[PDB]
Amino acid sequence: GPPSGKTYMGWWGHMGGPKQKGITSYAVSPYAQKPLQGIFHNAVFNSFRRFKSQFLYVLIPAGIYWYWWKNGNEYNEFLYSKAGREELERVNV
Amino acid sequence: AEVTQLSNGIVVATEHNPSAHTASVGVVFGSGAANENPYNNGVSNLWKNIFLSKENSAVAAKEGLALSSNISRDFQSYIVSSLPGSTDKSLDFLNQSFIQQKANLLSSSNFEATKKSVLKQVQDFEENDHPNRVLEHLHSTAFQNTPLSLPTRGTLESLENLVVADLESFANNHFLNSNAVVVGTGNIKHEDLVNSIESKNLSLQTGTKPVLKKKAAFLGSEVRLRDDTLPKAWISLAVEGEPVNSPNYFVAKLAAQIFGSYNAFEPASRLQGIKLLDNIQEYQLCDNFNHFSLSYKDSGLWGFSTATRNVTMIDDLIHFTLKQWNRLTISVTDTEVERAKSLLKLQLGQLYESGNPVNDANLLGAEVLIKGSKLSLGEAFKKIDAITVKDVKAWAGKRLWDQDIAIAGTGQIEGLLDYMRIRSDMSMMRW
Repeated sequence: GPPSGKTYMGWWGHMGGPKQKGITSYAVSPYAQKPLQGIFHNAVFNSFRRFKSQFLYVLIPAGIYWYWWKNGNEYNEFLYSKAGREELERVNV
Repeated sequence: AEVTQLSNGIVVATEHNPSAHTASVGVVFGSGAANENPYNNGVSNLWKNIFLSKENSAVAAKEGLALSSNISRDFQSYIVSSLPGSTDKSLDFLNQSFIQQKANLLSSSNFEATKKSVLKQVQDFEENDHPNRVLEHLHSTAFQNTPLSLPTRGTLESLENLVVADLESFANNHFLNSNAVVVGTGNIKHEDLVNSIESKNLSLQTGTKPVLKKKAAFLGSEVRLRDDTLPKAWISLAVEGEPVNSPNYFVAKLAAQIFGSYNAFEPASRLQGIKLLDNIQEYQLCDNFNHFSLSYKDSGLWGFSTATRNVTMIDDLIHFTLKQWNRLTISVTDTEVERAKSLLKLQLGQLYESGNPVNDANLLGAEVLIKGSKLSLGEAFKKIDAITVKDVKAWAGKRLWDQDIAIAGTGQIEGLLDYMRIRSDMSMMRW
């Protein structure tokens, strides 16, 4: 076949990753173990640990933009509420 | 020329054969690797080695007789070969230096030298051999948490942590008289039949073997030791065979011998064979086969071991072997079965009747402990011609069809797909 350019991942056998020695893997086959292990304990506990770990990264931006949105909405409401003759004109321009 | 057995305290058996003229007498203890806990592994190895060194040095210097041994899973086949006219001396030495006394043998110096020698031997076995290593790993991964997965050699951590007391404790808990026999394969007739039972020629430690709490089990697993440094590859499938003393030993042996061995670098093997060998030979896929169906008193293993050279083409070799096993359990030609019967006949004839008395003695000991009585090959030939296609169909419908497999290999296995590309394709969805 027509040779192609250099590639960072080979196929099986010549996969290209660093050669290693002494690493041992295992398995127990799907049929010899219960499919649903932990199901609830891991569910609740890991779910709460994960939600605790990254809470602030989603809390802070949401709070900031919610504060902006609330302030903008309230000022817009005040603008067109018995204020179209004394405040609307001086800020529209 | 007929095997004789009895029961007078210690079982004595004899397979007279005036064809050869190398008389052999020894013991076959019904315990070994299977009869011992994981934490103290190489105790049997250490026993065998201390014997095979110092007792050898004693016997050759004193008299003429070369002593061997063997441990497979539950034997200590301390066979002591001799001349036809020199069996009394061999028996006297065996009963004066193996059962008792053990003080002149287990000196600290000899024990320590043998300990370091055993360490070196097991180490270079780990660093050099490969098919035996993957076979041992296959046993260790098929029988997790069971007194059969531990190897017949042991682990360095388990080897180092035992000095004298553990060895003597195992001696006194397994070198009894209840599960120990005497085997006299060679060209002796009845001198061994009467001289074993004498005024004092008897094993010490009367009692019984401590029964194991759990015997055996099975579960699918993998133990791969992927290292690209080694040149070739190594894999070993496995499916749970049939234990000894069952009406399935010979049918399983035939179901294994159908596909047969293969050596890709021999002019007299590529040309012959059956479908998988041709379909492999069209390209270059594999380099060796070994269909083996090993059986033990607790459970047996039907295996398939290869050591290929191509690395990218593992998947195709596995896929073809699996489809051929499915073909075995779906439909077999009558000529295939007849050829298998003939081949297995000649193979048994060679194995059981090899001129070397030690092999026959070890096999006789194994059978007499497990079966309770020797099965002369005449009955085997009589009952082997009755094996028919329906029987093999039925047996493969149980042992093979959608049954958990265990594989374990060291080398460049990386190309091998993990589990669901070698397991869920034993039926090919069209039976």
